[PDB]
Amino acid sequence: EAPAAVVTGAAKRIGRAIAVKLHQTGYRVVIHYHNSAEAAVSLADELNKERSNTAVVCQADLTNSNVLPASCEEIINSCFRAFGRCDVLVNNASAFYPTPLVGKTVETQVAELIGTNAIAPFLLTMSFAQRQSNLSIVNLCDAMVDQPCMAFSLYNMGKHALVGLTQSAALELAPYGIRVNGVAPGVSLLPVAMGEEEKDKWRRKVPLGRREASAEQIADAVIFLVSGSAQYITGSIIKVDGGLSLVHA
Amino acid sequence: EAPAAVVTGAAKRIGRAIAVKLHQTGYRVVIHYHNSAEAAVSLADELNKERSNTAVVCQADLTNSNVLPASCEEIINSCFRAFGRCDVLVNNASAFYPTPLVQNGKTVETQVAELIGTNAIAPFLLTMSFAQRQSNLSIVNLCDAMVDQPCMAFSLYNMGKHALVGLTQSAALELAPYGIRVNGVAPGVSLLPVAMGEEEKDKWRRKVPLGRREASAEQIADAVIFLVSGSAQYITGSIIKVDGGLSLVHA
Amino acid sequence: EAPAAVVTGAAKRIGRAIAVKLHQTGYRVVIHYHNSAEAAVSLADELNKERSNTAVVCQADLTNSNVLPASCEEIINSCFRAFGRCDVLVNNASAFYPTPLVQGKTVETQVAELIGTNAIAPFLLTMSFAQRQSSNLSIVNLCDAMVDQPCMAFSLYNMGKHALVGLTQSAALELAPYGIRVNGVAPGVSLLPVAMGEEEKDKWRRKVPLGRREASAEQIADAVIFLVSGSAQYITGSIIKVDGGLSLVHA
Amino acid sequence: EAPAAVVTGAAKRIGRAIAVKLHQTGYRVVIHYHNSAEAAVSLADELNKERSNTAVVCQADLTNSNVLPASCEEIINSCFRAFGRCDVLVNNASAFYPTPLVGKTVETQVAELIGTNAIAPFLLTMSFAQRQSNLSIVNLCDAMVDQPCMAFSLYNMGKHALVGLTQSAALELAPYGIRVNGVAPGVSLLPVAMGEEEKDKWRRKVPLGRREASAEQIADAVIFLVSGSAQYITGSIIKVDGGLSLVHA
Ligand SMILES: NC(=O)c1ccc[n+]([C@@H]2O[C@H](COP(=O)([O-])OP(=O)(O)OC[C@H]3O[C@@H](n4cnc5c(N)ncnc54)[C@H](OP(=O)(O)O)[C@@H]3O)[C@@H](O)[C@H]2O)c1
Ligand SMILES: NC(=O)c1ccc[n+]([C@@H]2O[C@H](COP(=O)([O-])OP(=O)(O)OC[C@H]3O[C@@H](n4cnc5c(N)ncnc54)[C@H](OP(=O)(O)O)[C@@H]3O)[C@@H](O)[C@H]2O)c1
Ligand SMILES: NC(=O)c1ccc[n+]([C@@H]2O[C@H](COP(=O)([O-])OP(=O)(O)OC[C@H]3O[C@@H](n4cnc5c(N)ncnc54)[C@H](OP(=O)(O)O)[C@@H]3O)[C@@H](O)[C@H]2O)c1
Ligand SMILES: NC(=O)c1ccc[n+]([C@@H]2O[C@H](COP(=O)([O-])OP(=O)(O)OC[C@H]3O[C@@H](n4cnc5c(N)ncnc54)[C@H](OP(=O)(O)O)[C@@H]3O)[C@@H](O)[C@H]2O)c1
Ligand SMILES: Nc1nc(NC2CCCCC2)c2c(-c3ccccc3)c(-c3ccccc3)[nH]c2n1
Ligand SMILES: Nc1nc(NC2CCCCC2)c2c(-c3ccccc3)c(-c3ccccc3)[nH]c2n1
Ligand SMILES: Nc1nc(NC2CCCCC2)c2c(-c3ccccc3)c(-c3ccccc3)[nH]c2n1
Ligand SMILES: Nc1nc(NC2CCCCC2)c2c(-c3ccccc3)c(-c3ccccc3)[nH]c2n1
Repeated sequence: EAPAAVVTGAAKRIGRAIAVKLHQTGYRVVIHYHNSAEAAVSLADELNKERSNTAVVCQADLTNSNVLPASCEEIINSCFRAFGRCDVLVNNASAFYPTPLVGKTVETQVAELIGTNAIAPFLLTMSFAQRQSNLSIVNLCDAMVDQPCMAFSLYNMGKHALVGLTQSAALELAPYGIRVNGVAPGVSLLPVAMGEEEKDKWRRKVPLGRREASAEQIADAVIFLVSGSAQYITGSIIKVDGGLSLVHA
Repeated sequence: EAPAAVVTGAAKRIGRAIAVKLHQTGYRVVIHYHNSAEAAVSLADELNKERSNTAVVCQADLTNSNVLPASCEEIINSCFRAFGRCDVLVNNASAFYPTPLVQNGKTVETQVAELIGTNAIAPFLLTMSFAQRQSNLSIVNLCDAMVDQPCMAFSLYNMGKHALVGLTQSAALELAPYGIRVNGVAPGVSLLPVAMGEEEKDKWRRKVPLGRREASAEQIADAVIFLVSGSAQYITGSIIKVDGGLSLVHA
Repeated sequence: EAPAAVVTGAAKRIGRAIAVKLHQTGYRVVIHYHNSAEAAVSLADELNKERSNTAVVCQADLTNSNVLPASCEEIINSCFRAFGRCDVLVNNASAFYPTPLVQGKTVETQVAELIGTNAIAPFLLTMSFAQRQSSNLSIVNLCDAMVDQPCMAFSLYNMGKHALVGLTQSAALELAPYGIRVNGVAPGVSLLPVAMGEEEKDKWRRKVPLGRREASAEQIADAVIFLVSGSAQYITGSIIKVDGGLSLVHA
Repeated sequence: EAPAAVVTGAAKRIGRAIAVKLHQTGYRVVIHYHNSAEAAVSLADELNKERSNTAVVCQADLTNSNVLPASCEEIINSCFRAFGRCDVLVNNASAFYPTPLVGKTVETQVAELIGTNAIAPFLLTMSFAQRQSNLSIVNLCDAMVDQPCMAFSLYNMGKHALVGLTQSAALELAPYGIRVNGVAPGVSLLPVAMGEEEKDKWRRKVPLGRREASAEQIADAVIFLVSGSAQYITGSIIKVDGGLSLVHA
């Protein structure tokens, strides 16, 4: 019988490439999404057209709140409801915007940035583990985590927390046979609306090819980590950054 | 006059030693506390008996909530209110307890709010309030030397301390053009609870390469004192381990 | 036409597992060895029975000396001689033994072997690899997951492996414009000597979170195979731990 | 009795500042030098002017070779012979120049860069320990070790090995009460031997003050680490970089 995976933030971009590859490898998938309702439903349709009832959608805000634990438990439950099992979790959804130290309130920025990047991953991990052979979790981290963007303290705090979770949960879930790893993009899939000039400014920095990663290149590292070729790999974060994190100021 | 420091969770243990040492160095201090009211007031008295009008207490819960930013703003306000200035922030207060992934009384939302609020979000908000109000200005965050070899079942605590490393770096970078340095001190195992079982105390002490003992609270304070001093004026975004080699020891 | 790979120290154990997996993936292989002549020739024998004229052995000492650069150049030259090309270099050969700081081999010999095999030879093979150049060119270095929790009295071994991390990063950066990717694989504990004590092996096995066992040679090789493959086209300067969580475990 | 310190490469620049500051703190010093004979002697003269019989010189090449262990043993010996004890070792001497992967022979470059930055520190550490209060060793590391300068492979390899030594020796010498730590400068003391497009270029990247560190600021960290205020600190590397290592490309 086919394994099943939850991908958070799977409607668009990297999340979508990850769900597509997982599906192409034989997985059934829960396409989680927040606002991108048309993209998610149409993705699930494209995949079900390929193989009947191998995709379902699941909408949820992953901002930190009193209701997040229940929401995360329901995302995991949706995988069991659809597919009767949950073998892989990909924590991909992420809020990303600056939060300078000097019209959202700060407590909302905290809830979105720390919720999506760290707290929701933790809660989903808890539910994933509680509801349980090649089980694993892949967390989407950030290659530049130690050379942070200016004014992005909460985002960066969130991504650091996520490293912490990857390690802590690898240690704690190893006895249940659940591996926990990360993939750390550098710059990938620059926004379509971003001017090519500014796109080129990031591209120029990348040693390998002076270009951004494709979403599929990030997905490839995920597929490796969930494969049986990574059976002894846990607590590892693989950078897929074309050398960007190695470049000094 | 004399510079002023805020020390969070300053009523007892390591925070208290840092307050004591900053006060001996010539600082006026805000002793923040949450539950340890007696110990706090008793410390303020002792420090004011030593030099009058040089310590105050400030009570606040540093659990995450929608009012945490106001509470952090009021802490930095209480320093200006009492001393006219705020030169040093020490982010020391911290909740620490297990939060297993596979199953007190506490709800997980409470665990999240306490562990992530005290270790990460309040430091961030206090750092904002500190910078917004603004010499040798700096912030010191109490990190954890064991943050990449975490205690079993301490996920949220570890996520917190990892976040605090990220804040230390992000705020060092962002606040440098305001001449505010941001650094960390990372203890290994330090000041074991007097009430902890002797067998367990020994098990911790035996692990430490340098002297087979825990750090004193004073030893931790010494590194804080260095980082706020004029001998550390080019130092920002650095985290100094004060761990006797503990983090170096393999399984 | 099949790509070609050089594997250092490939007569046995992890190096052999890597050579075999590359060969099955379609590569022609140079099996480098130092003392294990019989094991190397035998491996090349097998692989040639599988596909003729797809393996050769190459003998070299990788101890540091004034001729080491020529020896490394001759290793790379030996791939071009046998196969007309050299696509992949795996730096796997390694001396490993204690070198205590306080007290047959002279310390000069210790430095030469430990720093030579683990770091300088990899640097010189990388130079010759780049100099002697469709393509998916890369280098994989066999690193060590426990590099920051070192074994007692293994200073020179640990310095070597740390230098290898530096090389991995430095070469990733510098050879990126040439299309040459440079990455690492960092085993924890893998392949215990058949005649290590039943107690000593079990002591190592029990430390490992994931399965309480050492990695197989195949498992290390799997990670090498990924990094050389087109599934890793954007990955350079990455070191993948393959350690079953061992590096995360505090003492 | 006054404690004694060996400082390698102490005739000029950061090494000289460390010797001065240690001497100012009450140490007797051995001033090691390789080529800067006039400056070394001038410094010893100046410190002995302050306090008689508190400074001596020792000459040695720290390039790797068959004679380097004996050379390192004699450096430590010069401290015992002059002063009757050796409480502090500062490994500061360092060769630094580009060694492109694609003049000196390569093997000479290896000997120099790996010898000064790693192997001499290791041998000096063995000699120091073998001859044994507040004993410690401070290794001058590099804050930019993970974002290395282009074409500086051997130098970066040497500095990485030095981190390794720092950690390994911290662990192994802890039972003898010998602490082992590091100080990692970012940019410090730009030569007048440097264009000012180039100097300005480096200065402009430093978040804290848009300037290099003074040699004295580097020395301040060494002083702290050797002091009684760092009694529990071992295996720690303190960056003194004005935040340079945190600045992304
Ligand atoms: N792109 C890069 O260069 C880069 C660099 C470093 C790290 N990464 C990491 O890689 C992952 C993929 O990157 P990306 O650029 O593809 O991500 P992205 O497009 O910024 O975000 C992915 C998705 O996250 C979901 N999301 C955002 N806020 C949410 C909320 N409050 N609740 C629930 N879901 C929410 C969104 O869903 P809806 O659209 O459905 O609302 C969004 O489509 C992220 O974890 C990112 O941080 C990416
Ligand atoms: N001790 C160690 O071995 C060790 C090891 C690694 C890291 N560290 C770090 O070093 C710092 C000091 O350690 P420690 O053992 O002295 O700390 P601790 O005794 O565990 O905590 C210090 C204080 O934090 C305050 N605090 C806790 N929860 C709070 C809340 N919700 N709101 C406001 N304040 C709260 C408490 O104040 P009241 O008592 O006033 O309620 C407590 O006295 C901590 O950041 C810790 O994480 C310590
Ligand atoms: N096994 C583990 O648990 C583990 C852990 C961490 C890292 N690693 C790394 O993984 C790699 C493979 O491990 P392993 O256990 O398979 O290694 P190994 O058995 O210790 O060594 C592999 C080969 O290195 C070659 N070698 C040794 N000294 C040499 C010299 N002076 N010149 C040339 N070649 C020399 C030897 O070749 P001959 O037999 O031909 O003389 C030896 O067979 C190493 O780089 C190791 O450091 C392994
Ligand atoms: N300056 C910076 O921005 C910076 C940045 C990162 C790290 N650091 C580190 O901090 C330390 C001090 O930096 P610096 O700029 O003061 O260093 P430096 O001037 O480049 O070198 C210090 C001394 O090293 C000695 N030396 C070089 N090659 C030697 C050899 N083969 N044998 C013996 N001694 C040799 C020289 O002594 P003679 O003059 O007597 O020949 C030289 O004066 C070094 O370890 C350096 O790598 C500095
Ligand atoms: N969730 C999330 N989304 C991101 N970008 C998305 C792009 C689609 C619109 C929502 C924001 C990034 C970017 C990004 C990605 C591209 C360019 C610059 C930064 C980065 C990113 C890139 C370089 C250095 C540090 C962070 N992280 C990220 N995380
Ligand atoms: N806020 C906080 N408090 C701590 N301890 C306090 C002790 C008094 C009651 C509140 C909890 C620790 C400890 C601790 C400190 C001593 C022993 C073991 C772990 C550690 C700690 C020690 C070794 C390895 C990892 C963490 N962190 C910590 N953070
Ligand atoms: N080149 C090389 N060879 C190794 N092992 C070989 C075994 C065959 C005879 C030469 C030495 C190791 C080991 C080893 C591997 C297994 C057990 C303990 C350490 C380790 C190793 C294992 C755990 C923690 C730190 C180092 N590295 C290594 N590097
Ligand atoms: N032994 C030594 N010497 C150095 N500089 C000295 C300068 C006097 C002539 C001998 C070489 C550096 C420099 C240096 C120092 C200043 C500017 C740029 C790099 C650096 C350095 C600076 C930035 C990033 C990485 C390294 N390391 C170093 N190590």
